Amino acid sequence: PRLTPWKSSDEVVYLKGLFFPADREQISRDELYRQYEEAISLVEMYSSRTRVSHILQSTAHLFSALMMLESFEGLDDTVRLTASMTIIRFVNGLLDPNLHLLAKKIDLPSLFVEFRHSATHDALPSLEMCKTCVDRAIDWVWDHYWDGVEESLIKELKDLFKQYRRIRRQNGKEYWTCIAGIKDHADMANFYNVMIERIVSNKLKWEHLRALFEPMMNHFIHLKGWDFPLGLIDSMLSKCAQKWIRWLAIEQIDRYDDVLVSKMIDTLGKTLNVELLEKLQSRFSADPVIKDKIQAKLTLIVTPTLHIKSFESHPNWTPKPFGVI
Amino acid sequence: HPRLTPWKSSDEVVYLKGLFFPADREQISRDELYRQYEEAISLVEMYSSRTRVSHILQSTAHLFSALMMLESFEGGLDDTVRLTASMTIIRFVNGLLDPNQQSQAKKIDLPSLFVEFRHSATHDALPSLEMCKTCVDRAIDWVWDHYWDGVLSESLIKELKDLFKQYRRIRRQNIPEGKEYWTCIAGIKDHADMANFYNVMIERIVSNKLKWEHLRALFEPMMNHFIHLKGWDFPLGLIDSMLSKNYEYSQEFKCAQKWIRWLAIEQIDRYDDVLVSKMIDTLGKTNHELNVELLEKLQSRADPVIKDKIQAKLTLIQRLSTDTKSFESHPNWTPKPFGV
Amino acid sequence: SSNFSFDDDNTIYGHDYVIFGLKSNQNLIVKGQFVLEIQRGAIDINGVIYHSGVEPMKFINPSSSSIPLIQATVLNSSLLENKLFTPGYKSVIKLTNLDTHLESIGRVCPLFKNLFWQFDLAFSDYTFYPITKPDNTVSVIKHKNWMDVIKSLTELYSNDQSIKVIVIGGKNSGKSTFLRLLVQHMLSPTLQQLPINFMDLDPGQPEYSGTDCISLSKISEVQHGNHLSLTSTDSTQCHYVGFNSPKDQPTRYNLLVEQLVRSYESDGEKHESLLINTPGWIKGYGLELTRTLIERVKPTHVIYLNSGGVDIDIPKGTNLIPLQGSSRYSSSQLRLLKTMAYFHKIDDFKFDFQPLLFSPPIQVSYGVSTGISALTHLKETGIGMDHLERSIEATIVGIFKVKRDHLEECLFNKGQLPLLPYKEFIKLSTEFFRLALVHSIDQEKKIMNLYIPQFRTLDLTKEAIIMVRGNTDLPIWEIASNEIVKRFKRQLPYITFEGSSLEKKW
Amino acid sequence: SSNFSFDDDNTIYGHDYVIFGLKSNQNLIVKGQFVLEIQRGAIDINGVIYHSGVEPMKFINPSSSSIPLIQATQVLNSSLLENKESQETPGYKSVIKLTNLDTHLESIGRVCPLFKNLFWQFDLDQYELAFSDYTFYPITKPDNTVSVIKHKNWMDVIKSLTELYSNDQSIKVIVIGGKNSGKSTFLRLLVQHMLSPTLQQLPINFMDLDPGQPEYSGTDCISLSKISEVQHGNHLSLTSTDSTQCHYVGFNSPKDQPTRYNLLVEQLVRSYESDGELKHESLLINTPGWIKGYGLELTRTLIERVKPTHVIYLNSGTLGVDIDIKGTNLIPLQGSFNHSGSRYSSSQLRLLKTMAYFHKIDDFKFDFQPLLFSPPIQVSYGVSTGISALTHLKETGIGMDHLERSIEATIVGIFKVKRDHLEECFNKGQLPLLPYKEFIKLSTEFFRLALVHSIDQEKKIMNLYIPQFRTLDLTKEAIIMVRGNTDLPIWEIASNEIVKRFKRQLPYITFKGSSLKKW
Repeated sequence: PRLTPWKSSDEVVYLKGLFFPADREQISRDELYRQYEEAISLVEMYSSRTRVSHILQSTAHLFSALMMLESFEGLDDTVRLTASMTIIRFVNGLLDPNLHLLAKKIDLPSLFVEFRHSATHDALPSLEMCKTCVDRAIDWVWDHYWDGVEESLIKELKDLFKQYRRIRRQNGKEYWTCIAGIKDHADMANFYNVMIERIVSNKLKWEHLRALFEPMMNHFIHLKGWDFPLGLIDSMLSKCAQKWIRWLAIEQIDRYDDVLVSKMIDTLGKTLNVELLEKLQSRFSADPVIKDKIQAKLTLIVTPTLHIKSFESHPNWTPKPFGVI
Repeated sequence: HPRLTPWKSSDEVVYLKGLFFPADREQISRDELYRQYEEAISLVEMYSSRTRVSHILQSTAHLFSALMMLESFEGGLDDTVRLTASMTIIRFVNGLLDPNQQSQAKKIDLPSLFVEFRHSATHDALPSLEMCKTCVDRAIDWVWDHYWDGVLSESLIKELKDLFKQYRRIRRQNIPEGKEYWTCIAGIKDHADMANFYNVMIERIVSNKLKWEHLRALFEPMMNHFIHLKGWDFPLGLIDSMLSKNYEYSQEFKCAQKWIRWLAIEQIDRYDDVLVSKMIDTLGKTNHELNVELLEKLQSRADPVIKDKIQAKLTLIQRLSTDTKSFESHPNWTPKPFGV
Repeated sequence: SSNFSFDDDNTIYGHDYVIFGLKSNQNLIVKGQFVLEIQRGAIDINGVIYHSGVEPMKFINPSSSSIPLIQATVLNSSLLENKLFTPGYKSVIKLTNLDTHLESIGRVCPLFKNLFWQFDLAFSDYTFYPITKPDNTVSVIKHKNWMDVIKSLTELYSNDQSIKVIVIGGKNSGKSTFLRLLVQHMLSPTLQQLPINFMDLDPGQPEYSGTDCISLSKISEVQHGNHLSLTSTDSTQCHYVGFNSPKDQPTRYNLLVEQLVRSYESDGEKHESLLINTPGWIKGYGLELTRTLIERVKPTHVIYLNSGGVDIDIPKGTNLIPLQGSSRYSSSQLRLLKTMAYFHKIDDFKFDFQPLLFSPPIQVSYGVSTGISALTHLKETGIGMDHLERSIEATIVGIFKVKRDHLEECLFNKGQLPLLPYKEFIKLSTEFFRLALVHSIDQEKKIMNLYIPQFRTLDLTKEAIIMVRGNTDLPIWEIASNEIVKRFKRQLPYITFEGSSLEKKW
Repeated sequence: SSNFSFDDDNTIYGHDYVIFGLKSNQNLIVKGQFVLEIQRGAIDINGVIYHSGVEPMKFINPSSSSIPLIQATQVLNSSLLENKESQETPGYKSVIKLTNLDTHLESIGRVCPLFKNLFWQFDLDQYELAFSDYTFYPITKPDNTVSVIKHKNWMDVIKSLTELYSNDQSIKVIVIGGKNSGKSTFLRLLVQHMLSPTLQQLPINFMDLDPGQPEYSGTDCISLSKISEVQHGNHLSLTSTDSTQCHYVGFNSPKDQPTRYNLLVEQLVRSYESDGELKHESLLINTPGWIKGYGLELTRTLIERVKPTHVIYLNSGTLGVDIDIKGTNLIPLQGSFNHSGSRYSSSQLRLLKTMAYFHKIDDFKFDFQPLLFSPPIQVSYGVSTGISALTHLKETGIGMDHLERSIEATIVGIFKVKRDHLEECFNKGQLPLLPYKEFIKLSTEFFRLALVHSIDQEKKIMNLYIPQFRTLDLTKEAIIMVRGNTDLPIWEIASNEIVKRFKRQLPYITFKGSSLKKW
């Protein structure tokens, strides 16, 4: 179980996008260098939290160093140093898990062998040569490291929810617990909304679908981190579904909190159809500064209030794996 | 024995001691000490351009461009700054160590830090900014103690005395044997290569102490023979020296000019314009009355082009004294070191 | 082939503690963590003999560290009142089981478990086990000189007044072993009892310091076990180097050191007489760090464990000793444990090692609002402001104390997290409060979620919250412990399953 | 200690020239410069048979280079040789003679007591009667003076190549070796073979891309020259050797202008693919010293860029993997062998080569009296049409004010530019200082390198010293100039006879230093 600086695995293939455009041409010759500087401050950033693969880290310098070798147009001594040192370090790093033989297996180009030697023991190699190197090496990493680079759970969640539908249907206890357990199974995934498609599935009638649906919606709300209650609507934006939203609108007013209000501002944008906002706008009623603010949003076709924290232990808290707040 | 110095006159390196290090290390502005550093480095690169420069100096001109590199920093990404300084630290040590055949010791006395610095930079984690910055000055100072502080700021008489004296007997001689006399005269003449020699002539005339003009007369076959032998070149540097000598001076005062007339009378015939000017300007250089007089003398001595210049300068020296071309060889050539 | 004196029948199997009567020609060797009164006699351990009168002492000898032998080797005027059926052999040692819940490390890491006293002749199972049959694990010994050199000072100690004292050693030098060897001798209440004053300046191999700290620590009692600084000896200030080693902030590190000997200077002269450790580094700059240190200290004495010395030569009087030194399994990895251990201590000698998720963690809000005001980055200060907030997360950050007026200072960017530029940060007086690990940070409320090992709730009026992210790493187990990958189905917020060419930390 | 048939060959001293009569076995090492005709018989030199008919040849073989043996081994083989006899013919083998070169190359010595006896002018009691002194003579009595013969493969492989030539086919050949490999002695060894009289005198195309240790190139030049006549000794770029062009690389080594270097070569390749194609002359090549790192890389790029015709390598290598087998040859390293004192440092022998260029009156006449005596070919400063600007080859960044100083006392290249081509876009002002960036872009043909003497700050004109030229008259093309990396030989600025003239403080020199740091 190795440790990864990039919290998602994912931001890696995103760090191949910036370093390499792929749609390399045709693009602005400074957009190369605006993307590179997010990726260079990330590898620095990615490097800062924890060690990063040497191969990866050197890319970060190599690209920046190349940035040195273009923006340039005077006294070149410093810029034969940045790129030389990076190349020299870069080669020095690649080699050292332990000489003519060693390069051949390693496959570092022979010239790549020379430059470290020449810069180290000789006149600074010319900037024009370095460009050959910095680029040449850069191709190298792409050549090697860069170029190369549930069902059961779902069913159980579904079962749990379905169990809930039966429990309500009969119309504290351990069975009460069964509902609580379900809530965690939906927090963990990003598919909590996926149920929402499911809840619609149970519904056969107005309110009565709500009546069984309704107790949960309030309860999910009552414990904190009830943004998902805002969150579900985000799923809702895809928008029978509409009926839920209005009740969501009716329910939201009931959830009369600034964050709850906040969802609506977030909520209003999700709802392109005039009616959803209007009911939204209508409910807001345009009296608060936020109420004033919302109209601006509506017009468009924003932070309401301070959010405060303290050294107080979270009151209700479940195991979260250094992720998902 | 000789070697090629990039800097002409081996003077500036002394200067560079001033440029790289200012005499005062605190009072002068950093913005201006940083201007100061810039001038020094540029010459060195130029010096590198002219010829290879001792690696101490090559690294001195890298070390000060890495001191401004580190100290001038405005914050942000120190990825770039470490590399520039780091190589500079690294390149430098290597040069000193490198002319090291065996047993690689610090007999050279390079400090402990510097070996440390390379390894961290060379293979280990890059050195931190404070680390480079602390080190270079440590590095910067070392050269100053090691190298920089340290770099700080006859046959002829006999020939003239024996090339002129021998003639004097010859002067006595005048109303094979003929061969020696020509040779002695020639010998002084070939002999008087020297820049020094013109000064010698003035001394010689004074030395006579008791000579009538005729004693000069013995000289004249000799003096012209010199004018004879080498030509017109001789009386130039002979008058371009008497005049400077005369100006310096302003019978010994008296005797020469009288010679000067003797010189004065006979060569205006053979004289070009450009040289008369070389006299007219040298004559004008003197504020002394003497030369004002020599000017009128040259003036009264046919040719209208010359007569305007002697006068044009003359009334100026009478009014400063009352003040109270491409792909052609050299017209007149006199070999010089690739100086001048 | 170290073996300990073995007693049977005379040996007593007693409940929750072990008591033995020891023949004079006997030695006792103990693994584990035990509290020890003595019943009758004098026991000299590692050249220190402790009388019957003295109060029981707590030992946390670890498997990796060399054991401190408990010699019967034996008459002390009383004073010490020794004290049960049989007089037996000359000395009567009393052993009591210690519940410190150390040895619970086994739960977190499989390899780590064996270090302490748990099981994994007829022997009852408690925290402490004596290895009668000679076995591979080491027994404490030192050259007499090594004992003597620390020993020699002590007589000076009895007389007035203060001796300032330095050591220098390689990281693997075993001086750290050297520096706790001393503290026992001067302390022992056969001697002047004034609290020896103590300074630790090596972050890399700190003692009396959870990782990446330098410490002045007034040592009053006798740490008889290879405490990792897990037990508390009162100290005025930890101080956060933020780096494993001096190099990361030479200016910060040197500027800090001088600000610690001051308090030391205040009590350097105040009967208690100063003690110090130096970075293991002797090669290169850290010698200039040792030599710069020597002059400021005006230390009375100094010690070096190896020869290679001349710079150290002037002007202080110096002592050259044997390499000594001492499974870890790797000494370098031990750092994580000293680092990890900080969190799992409810109180000294009591550590819960259930993974740190399952507790209710602490929120504070990253706003000009008091609880947390700002964060600042040591080392690289050019992390883009929109990447700082994600950098802090999944890291082992440390919270700080600054005064409010100073606190106002010049945060740079208020929205989200108000970054504090480093340059401003060094300048202000800072007082450290506690280590922290933050499970996650919420963008949405700006509230941030952090674990801290233990605290009094940090009440203050307008002392701005202080943060810093140094170089100290995170032990893997807390995120990925087999315990927290079976109760959390495998997925990696930050972690991955075990190969491409080529990518592995240089 | 090699030896050559002594004689005892009924020699007549003559006066100017010495005439040799050879029994079949005897063959001669000759030490020095000389020209030879052949009066009877068929002498063969280095595995090539030359008869009476053939026009004479000029030898500059030098102590540093190996000595080309002059075999008499070939029996008269064809009616092709004609013999002219006014002497003795007698029925004994072949009669041949050469007469003194009179190069005047000999006076290396005055500048350099190191260089004395590179060419033999009597450099101590005589041990032998019949001794005479001339520009040329044998080592009749063995000494460690280097003969030249190469493995029959080495001779054969090139000789193996030659046979193909008689038939219509044209071979574009390569060669690659490390300096001291013997490529320089080898590539000399081939063009002799091809140009040999039996073959039709197509002028063999020879390309030299080697700036450090060139052959048929001034120091830091690249040139492809049709060679119509054989250089029979190792003339160090000392022969008329008519060729299309020289290009000023500006460095000892390829990398000095890597972007500039590669670009320069290709264009060079187009006049070689303009005429290489003709096949009247098979293209030939010299390849730089580098065999690992870029030079191998330039080489592969070089190898692909032009068809090999044939590819040769002197030692087994990691190179062999890198470049495809494209069929290619492998011969042994065969590095030329001499004592360094005997065979002067490659960086040390360049100074002779750098030096020789200024001092050559004509291809076969050399004056070694220091340059200072001669007039300086004084030229304009500023936007004047004579010379227009200086663009620095590599150390482009410098103070504008300083740059004028830099030029003096250096070897700089005289370029040709036409019309406003020069005008493509500093201070006029002390100097134009046209930049490198602007320069790489402009087309440019290169004039012979120029010494700089006594550049005049006061008025634009700067004395210059330069080698032989027809008047450099161009209607609009200014002499754009370039200070690269090429050094200054010590002797010309300071030699023994120049110290004598003044003994004055060096304008740029100093006169024992020990200890304190060259890299």
